[PDB]
Amino acid sequence: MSAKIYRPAKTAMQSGTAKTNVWVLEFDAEVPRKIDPIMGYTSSSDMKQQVKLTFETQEQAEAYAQRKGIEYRVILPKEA
Repeated sequence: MSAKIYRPAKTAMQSGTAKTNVWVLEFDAEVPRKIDPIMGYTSSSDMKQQVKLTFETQEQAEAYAQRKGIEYRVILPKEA
């Protein structure tokens, strides 16, 4: 799974809490073999999903990925 650490021009403010360009961490979030008991056999369940976290530094976003085993690619900010 690949985790991307970046500072975009327009940042994930997350409920409008973030002030400056916060580092967003988007990753291949593994949703494994997990069918719904109501739906039974449901092919309508995509392999993985790309969810995201917000950290004040790159070092905190990569530290997550490393601790989880998620290999990561760093994308430098729009000001690097």
